[PDB]
Amino acid sequence: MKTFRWKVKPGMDVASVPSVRKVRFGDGYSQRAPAGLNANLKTYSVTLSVPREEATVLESFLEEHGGWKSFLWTPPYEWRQIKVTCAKWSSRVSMLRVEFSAEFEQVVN
Amino acid sequence: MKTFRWKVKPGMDVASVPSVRKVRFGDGYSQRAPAGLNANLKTYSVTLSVPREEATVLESFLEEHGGWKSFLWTPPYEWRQIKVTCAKWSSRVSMLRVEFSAEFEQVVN
Amino acid sequence: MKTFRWKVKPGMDVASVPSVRKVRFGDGYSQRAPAGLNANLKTYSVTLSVPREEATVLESFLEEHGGWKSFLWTPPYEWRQIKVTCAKWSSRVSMLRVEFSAEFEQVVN
Amino acid sequence: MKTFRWKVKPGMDVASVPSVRKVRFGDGYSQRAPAGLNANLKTYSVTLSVPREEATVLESFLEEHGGWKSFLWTPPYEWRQIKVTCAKWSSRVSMLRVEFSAEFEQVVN
Amino acid sequence: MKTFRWKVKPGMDVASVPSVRKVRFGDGYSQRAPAGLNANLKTYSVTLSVPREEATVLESFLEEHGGWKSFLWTPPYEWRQIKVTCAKWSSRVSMLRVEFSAEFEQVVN
Amino acid sequence: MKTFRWKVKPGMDVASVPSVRKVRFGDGYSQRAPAGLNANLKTYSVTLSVPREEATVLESFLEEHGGWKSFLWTPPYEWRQIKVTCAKWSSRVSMLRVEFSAEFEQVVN
Amino acid sequence: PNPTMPVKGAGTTLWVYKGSGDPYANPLSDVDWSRLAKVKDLTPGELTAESYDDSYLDDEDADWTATGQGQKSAGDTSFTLAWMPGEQGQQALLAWFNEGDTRAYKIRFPNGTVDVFRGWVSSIGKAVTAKEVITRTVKVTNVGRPSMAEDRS
Amino acid sequence: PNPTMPVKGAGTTLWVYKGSGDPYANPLSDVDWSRLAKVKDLTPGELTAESYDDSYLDDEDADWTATGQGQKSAGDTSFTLAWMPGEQGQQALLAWFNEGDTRAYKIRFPNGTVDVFRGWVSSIGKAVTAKEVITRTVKVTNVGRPSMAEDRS
Amino acid sequence: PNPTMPVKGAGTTLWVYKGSGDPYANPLSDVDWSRLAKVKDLTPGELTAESYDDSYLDDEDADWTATGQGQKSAGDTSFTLAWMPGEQGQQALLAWFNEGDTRAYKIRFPNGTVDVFRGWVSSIGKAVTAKEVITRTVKVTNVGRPSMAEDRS
Amino acid sequence: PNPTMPVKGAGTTLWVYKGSGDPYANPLSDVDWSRLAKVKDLTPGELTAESYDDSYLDDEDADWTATGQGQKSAGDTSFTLAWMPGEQGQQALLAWFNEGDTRAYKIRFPNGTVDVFRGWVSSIGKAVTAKEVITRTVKVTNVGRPSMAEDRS
Amino acid sequence: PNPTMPVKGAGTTLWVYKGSGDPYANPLSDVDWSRLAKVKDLTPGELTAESYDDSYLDDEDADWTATGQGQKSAGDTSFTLAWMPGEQGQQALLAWFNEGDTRAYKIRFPNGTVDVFRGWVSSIGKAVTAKEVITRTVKVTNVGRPSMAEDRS
Amino acid sequence: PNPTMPVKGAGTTLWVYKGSGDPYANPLSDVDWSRLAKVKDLTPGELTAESYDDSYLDDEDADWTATGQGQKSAGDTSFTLAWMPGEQGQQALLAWFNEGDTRAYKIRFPNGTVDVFRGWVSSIGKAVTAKEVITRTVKVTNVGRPSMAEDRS
Repeated sequence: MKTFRWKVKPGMDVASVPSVRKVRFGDGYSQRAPAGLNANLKTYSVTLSVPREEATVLESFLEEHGGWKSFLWTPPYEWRQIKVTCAKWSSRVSMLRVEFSAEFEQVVN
Repeated sequence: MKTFRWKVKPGMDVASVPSVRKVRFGDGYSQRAPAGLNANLKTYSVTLSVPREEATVLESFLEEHGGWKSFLWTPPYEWRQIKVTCAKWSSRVSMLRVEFSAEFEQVVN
Repeated sequence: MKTFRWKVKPGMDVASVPSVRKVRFGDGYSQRAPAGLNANLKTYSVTLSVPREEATVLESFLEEHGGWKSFLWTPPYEWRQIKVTCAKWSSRVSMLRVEFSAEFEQVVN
Repeated sequence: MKTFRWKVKPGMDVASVPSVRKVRFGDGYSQRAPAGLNANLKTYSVTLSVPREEATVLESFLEEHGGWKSFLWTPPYEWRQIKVTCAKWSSRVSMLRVEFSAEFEQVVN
Repeated sequence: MKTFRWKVKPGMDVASVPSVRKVRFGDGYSQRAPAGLNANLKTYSVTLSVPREEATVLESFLEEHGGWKSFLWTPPYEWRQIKVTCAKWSSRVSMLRVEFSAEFEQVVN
Repeated sequence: MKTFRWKVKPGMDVASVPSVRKVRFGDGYSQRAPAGLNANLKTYSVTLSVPREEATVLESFLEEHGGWKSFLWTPPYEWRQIKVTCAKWSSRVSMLRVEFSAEFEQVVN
Repeated sequence: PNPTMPVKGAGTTLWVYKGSGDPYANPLSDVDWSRLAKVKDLTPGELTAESYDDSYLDDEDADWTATGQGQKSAGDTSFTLAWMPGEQGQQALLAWFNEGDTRAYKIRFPNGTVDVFRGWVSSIGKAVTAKEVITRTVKVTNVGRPSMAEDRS
Repeated sequence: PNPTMPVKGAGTTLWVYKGSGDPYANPLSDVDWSRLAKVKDLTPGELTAESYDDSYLDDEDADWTATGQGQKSAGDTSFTLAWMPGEQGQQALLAWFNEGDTRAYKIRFPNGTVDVFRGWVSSIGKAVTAKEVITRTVKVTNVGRPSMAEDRS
Repeated sequence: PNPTMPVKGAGTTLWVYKGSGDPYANPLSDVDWSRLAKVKDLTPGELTAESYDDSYLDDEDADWTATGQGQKSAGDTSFTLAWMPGEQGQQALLAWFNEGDTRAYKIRFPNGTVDVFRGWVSSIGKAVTAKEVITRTVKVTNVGRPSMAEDRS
Repeated sequence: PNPTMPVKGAGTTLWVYKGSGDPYANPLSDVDWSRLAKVKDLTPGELTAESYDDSYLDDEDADWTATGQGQKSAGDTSFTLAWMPGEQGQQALLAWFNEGDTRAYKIRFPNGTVDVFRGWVSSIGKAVTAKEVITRTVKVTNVGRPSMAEDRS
Repeated sequence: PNPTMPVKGAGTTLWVYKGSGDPYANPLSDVDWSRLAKVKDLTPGELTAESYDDSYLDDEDADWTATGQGQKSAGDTSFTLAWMPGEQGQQALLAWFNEGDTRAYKIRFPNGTVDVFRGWVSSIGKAVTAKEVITRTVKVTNVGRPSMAEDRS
Repeated sequence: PNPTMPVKGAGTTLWVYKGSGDPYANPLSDVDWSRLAKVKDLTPGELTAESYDDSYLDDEDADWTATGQGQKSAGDTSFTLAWMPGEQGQQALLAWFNEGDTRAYKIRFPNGTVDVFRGWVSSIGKAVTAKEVITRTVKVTNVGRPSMAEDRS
């Protein structure tokens, strides 16, 4: 699989929400347990800016993968290679540079 | 097929949402695959600024096609001719200029 | 039918949305066709300010027509007389002037 | 019937939504006609500013009527006496002044 | 019953909405009547700030009553003792002072 | 059980919503009574600022517990040790610092 | 005293109304008017007015913008006078300030003309210097409609 | 009186129109024009214009910005003339201020050219000094299209 | 010592209350008042007020705006005195700043009258110059209601 | 006339293009160029550029901020010249202002170099003084790409 | 060296701590303190404090506003000194700036009193002039609580 | 040439790098460095830094605020040099401006040390005076990490 090479602007938002099974009893007592065997998966939300000439390369890269294939990428947050999929993305075309906004979800596959 | 010869203003927004089939129950094993061939069709959000006299020509061009007929247009983002349709547009008339907002959707046919 | 005489302050918003019948096939192919025989009808949104003494005349004029009778008016956007009807309106009473805000739908009747 | 003698502040908002019967399926032929005799009844959104000592009198006047009883009031908009009812009002207490906000609805009975 | 001692900062919002039984007839005629025997009850919204050391006292006082017991308090609006109950409250802890937000409903019980 | 040693920043928000049983039809006589013993459990909205290097340790501490396991923490609001659970947290990565946002919910077990 | 010829500013005096009635009628009589003495500087307020916009789409000449007069207003009046706490006038000034009220104050000119305003006191200050007289500075915010000297001519 | 040669500002006079007809047609006649007397200062308004953005994506040279002229507008005209409430001109000026109205006023130059504007009165002030003449400061906001001296040549 | 006649500023002294009781009652006695020495400058605060809008629709005269006085407030009091850390007054001043506290301070004038305020300390600064004395600049923010010189007369 | 040596500003002239063609090609010839005469002061525009941010997370040296050049732009050109309404140049200037258009204007220097810009007129003003020549002040907003003298060397 | 009497500013020195321990304890000893030499000007920071509003509804005297002292803060310290890059002190200064850290700096006065702060370096500048010494301008932002000279007396 | 003693500013020269390699390594050699000639003024950029907030609730001393150094940045470098379009240096300057690029420029001092920066050109202006030499004003915005004089000692 191909590797994501381009760099990310400051302001990355990392949102991680685990899934748990909760039962709330009468007087504040409760039961808590993890839902699944595997650990939770984060959802990195990134934004990046590239020149006009290099916008086509990145758009084609995200296009060939569709919303179903996963590519390797090393987030600056922890510096360990992971598998991410970009389901949707948008771009704002300025005069000199193009600004992309996308959400790289993490998948174990 | 008529062509769109007017010039768009900075800030054109390209939103792409690839069509994908995904099945995933809870946090379990997930499978993804594309829905079809022309999965990714982009919708371009454009803005046009034209004088008072030239507003009638643009309005007539957009009204004559309606929401059904498709015209040829070459976006400034990638410079490849595509067929688009404009289903809605709004004008904001000022003292000396008129500002147009519209959404162009790429179509295969 | 009586004619609308008062002038409109800059900032008029002309919103036009055609009606179409769309069928979306498998691989991005589709069918498009107009829904009705007649052309679409615009919805001019206007704002106008008049002195305190003249506010009563405009309010009475809009009141007598209710929301069911239509009056002639030549919008500055295209400069051709049309038939419009005002279903609802509002006003903000300052010290010296009253500012009306209303949405003139267009009807062929 | 008691009368309202206090003075309103700049920025009164008079909202008029006439009651009409319209039938229109899709984009076809449309027919409109009034619903009754007193189709148009306005609601006045007023704002009153009174000192700390005189807030009790206004509050008592609005409270004793409740939402049911109707009092006479001469709007500054058109200078014709009408019968209105105050169904809700909110007070924002300050250090030296009290600010009232209420909606008076014209009624026939 | 215990009495509320701490003072309220300017900006207190007093909202009063009466309860009425309305029926709307054909031509704008109607029937209006009060719903219940008792007069309506206001709902004061207060904001107060106290030092860090005194925050525990106020929090313990509000926690003791839960959301089911009522305490006497004399609002600055009218200066007559009433019975109020606090169903929910919040506090924002700064470096030096804690600012509370709560809504004291009025109950005749 | 593990303990939380990091220091929160100004603006921590403590929300208290006591659990109560109330019955009231319309505006009639109302009865209220507590729901249980541990009726009032607070949720603390904290914000944490840590450098780039120390973000990994805090992230690992929040992750290894998941939404189920509970740890000891001494809030700066009342200075009494309690048991909380962090169900969701979000990070905003900057050039030199990382900002954490999380909600700690008090638990009895 | 010729109103139709330029005059120097020397001789201007300040008066405060202390009676009951209409100050605007016969303001040329000093009865029921007190006086503030030893005024160093006097800056009468400037009458101003705000502007609305009067440009429409239906007009032809859209190249040049247009506007129109809105709601007028009278500015603030400021004067500096010597600090004499034992005098009646300055005690009246402080009673005016503490008891927030709108009272008429008259300005008299070397020519036979007067200017009458109405306003409350918005500021009171002091300036202490080792080699100069202690000064009391006052600013009054006018309210309503003034009575300019041009009305009675 | 040579328009094609520089002149000195001394001798400029200010006029106010008080008739019925077209102010711009034959403004070289003093009939039906009043005169304000003894002007100390005069600052005519500066014609200006706002800029609309003319940058598109389809063009080739994106390195430099582009723009274009929009709605022009005439500025504010202010002058300071001596205080003479007994004169007809200043009474007319106060009546002009009190009645919200737009009237044309002419500025005459030592060379045989005149300048005509159209505007309402936006401010009136006064200045009192111990050793100087009391002055009346007036500010006028122009409305519409002016008629400069270059039009008639 | 004539309150009814102008006086020069030389001789003004600054005092700080260090007792228990009512500062405003009999402030003409120096008992329980410390004295801050060698004050180079002194700028008393200016009493001000804010304006609420008194404009309605029901009135007839809508041409001119209306307003009225609101909450009054006392200003900031600034002085600069020579730097002497060994003196009791400046140690009391630093203790006043470090401990958030509102204390009354008296201003005495050459004529037989005093000015009394109440406020906390908002700023302390220093100025070092090669050929001039080191000075301590202090700014005090008043709180509550002042007691001017006009009250006791 | 040595371009490689410092020169004094005396002798600078201003020209306006009144022909059809490309002004940037052979701007050293005065054919089809008009002249604005008797210029008192000249302030050529300053060429500027805005900055985007070029800092990323992946880079190592995060201590110091980084940036890069963005879209360039040319500033406004202002000059003040004597008021002669009878001359052809100033009438052409007024026609330039009224008919909003972008026309090329050339600046010539004592050394054999020229500077060519393009812009519309953004301001026209006037200053009247009793003892000085009436002055016409003009400001032109440049649009597009300038042609500096360093290009042709 | 009498603390209880005014002194001139000449002789002030600046020191930087380069040891391990508590600078606030015994700051009168120069051991483990470096020195920055040839200081041209020195502007010590001004200690400030913000305000919280303390006005309530339940109180009676609502005419006059009230407030109270909030969280104190120490200002910035700036000094200009001669540029000697070969000296140890200025190299330590640049190392202080590059490695962002809070270090204690002492100020000594002609009388036997010292002033100790803690802060990081917020600015470093330079000024070059043909006929004057090249100067290095520094600004330090204090953090925490200072140790004023009045504490030890 | 004594780095440990103050020096006068006269003799400072400005250089621009026009080679391939590391500008910061051996910047004491003039090979591959062009020279800008006849600099009238020079204002080196001031190194600054931003402050993050370091205040927590768990700490004890809440009376005084705390903070700390953040991400540093180099300032803007401005100079004015005589206008000599025929010289190679100014042609290089215009090519530097038109082509968006970041290149290193060296500042040399009378003492044996240099200052090396890195930045793009942010502004270029001109000044024309009747009796003075035409000057070219340049503003350079620094990017990255500078290499001060204190590093190499």
